[PDB]
Amino acid sequence: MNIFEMLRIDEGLRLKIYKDTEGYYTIGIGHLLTKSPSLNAAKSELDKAIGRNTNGVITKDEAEKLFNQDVDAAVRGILRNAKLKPVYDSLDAVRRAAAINMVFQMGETGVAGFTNSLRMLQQKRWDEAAVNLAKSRWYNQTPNRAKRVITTFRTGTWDAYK
Ligand SMILES: [Cl-]
Ligand SMILES: [Cl-]
Ligand SMILES: [Kr]
Ligand SMILES: [Kr]
Ligand SMILES: [Kr]
Repeated sequence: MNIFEMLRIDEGLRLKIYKDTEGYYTIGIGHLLTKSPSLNAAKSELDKAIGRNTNGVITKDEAEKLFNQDVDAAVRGILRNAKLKPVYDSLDAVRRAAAINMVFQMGETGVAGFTNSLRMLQQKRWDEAAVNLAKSRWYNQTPNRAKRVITTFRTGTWDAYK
């Protein structure tokens, strides 16, 4: 297991524009296109991201290309964020994949808002952090995915994905 395989399980792969769990236009492996309710706007952003007139449809390869860019951006976002970097650097490799997952889902900002949990993770208080992490809109809205990520921080193993 690794970060790619992990997010590929949590996000799925769809070659035509679809709405995600929040009703926003997305494509591929969880690539958010726009929060706008306009399909045309979505189609606009997709073409711009791909570099061709796609007509709302992309290939497997193109999806994978966006995904790689998205994972890279997520990592870079963490490393550049002053509240996140220290936590991430204190973690082992598995737990770091959990942190990248959360960032890919909710954005750096979002994650940077879990103050209390960030601190517990940094102190290595796993059980305590897992309980605090569950007290969130994130967990109530996508509970099965949240449970998988939380178990990953809790145990430091890939069992929830096995
Ligand atoms: Cl892009
Ligand atoms: Cl879920
Ligand atoms: Kr983090
Ligand atoms: Kr995190
Ligand atoms: Kr977090």
